[PDB]
Amino acid sequence: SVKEFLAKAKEDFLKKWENPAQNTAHLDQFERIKTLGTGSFGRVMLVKHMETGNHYAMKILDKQKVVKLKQIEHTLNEKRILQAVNFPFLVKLEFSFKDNSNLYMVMEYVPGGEMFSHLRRIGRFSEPHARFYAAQIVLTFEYLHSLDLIYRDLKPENLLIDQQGYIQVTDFGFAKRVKGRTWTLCGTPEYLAPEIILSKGYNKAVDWWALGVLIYEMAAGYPPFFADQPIQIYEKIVSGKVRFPSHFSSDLKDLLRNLLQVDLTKRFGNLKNGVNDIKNHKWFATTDWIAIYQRKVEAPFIPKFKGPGDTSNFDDYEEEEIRVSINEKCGKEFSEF
Amino acid sequence: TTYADFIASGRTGRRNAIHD
Ligand SMILES: O=S(=O)(NCCNCCOCc1ccc(Cl)cc1)c1cccc2cnccc12
Repeated sequence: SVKEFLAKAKEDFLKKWENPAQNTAHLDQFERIKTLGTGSFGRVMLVKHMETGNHYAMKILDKQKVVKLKQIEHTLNEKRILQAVNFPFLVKLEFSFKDNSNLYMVMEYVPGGEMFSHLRRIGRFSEPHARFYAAQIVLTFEYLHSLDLIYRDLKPENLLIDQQGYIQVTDFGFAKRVKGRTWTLCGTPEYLAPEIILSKGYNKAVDWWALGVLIYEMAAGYPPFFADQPIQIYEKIVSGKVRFPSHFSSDLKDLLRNLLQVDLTKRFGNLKNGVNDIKNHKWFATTDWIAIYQRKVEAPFIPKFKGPGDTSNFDDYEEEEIRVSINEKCGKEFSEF
Repeated sequence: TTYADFIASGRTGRRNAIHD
């Protein structure tokens, strides 16, 4: 059953959490091919591991830039959590290491691209299509939350589509192991729960709100709360008002009013019955939760495959040298990485 | 339409994470 599965998943996770893997490869073991994505303190590159011929997505973080952005603890969280978790819809961390200049997290390469790109191009997903993705997130959060993890950045940009059409969640940069409340203002404007915006202490219920935003966005093709500037978005989110498209089913709108619930005593996922209030909802009546977990449901969409190291599903970015200083930067800050 | 307003907005591309 669910409880028994989660019990053993916690045993598995706790062992790795308390004794993290460290220094399991070296930069010289990989050939760098192409940038897949770029960030404030790093980038993700497609690489080939020479010893296996396997392609991987290598996230390279500049330690100096991490420190300047005050993301030291968040980055330590990211790697410590990722090396410890294990779940079908989570991107796998294969190796990690560091050098004088950078941190490196080598993850599984998912050539299908971000959901974001397929969603924008297609316009919107059908309710069944959206439901299929949403199911995988429900299970993923059920797993993460059971380990006392909050994810804190759900969005189509962080959901990769694999060769079977299933989701791989990446971007654990704000993920945190926390029992009880936390306070950091983080996330993405469109997906922030009202309590994050209003500087209250919050808990895993913010991920359930973010699920409501994702389902809305997937099914509508645009988010429930949008504007040109973040401040305007935050005003809409705290106003207590949401409008649904004409084409949204009655069930869908009812699921969404219970997820996008400003009142915590009323938000689905947070209540006495926890995730089951979501799983047993009418919108999910057709969903076979075990068959989703087992990946025996046929996906509504399978990305075009043009080879194991093809990048056609990703945009192009300006390539930039990977520089490794002859002097160690930020040794003490990242000692445990 | 709402779709049109979104498409004409400045936030239809990839959205950056924020923090304090
Ligand atoms: O970065 S990815 O290309 N796609 C996820 C994008 N996340 C949303 C915004 O990312 C911008 C960004 C990119 C890199 C860094 Cl270090 C900061 C911000 C990626 C990351 C992790 C594993 C991957 C596996 N396969 C393909 C792409 C992968």
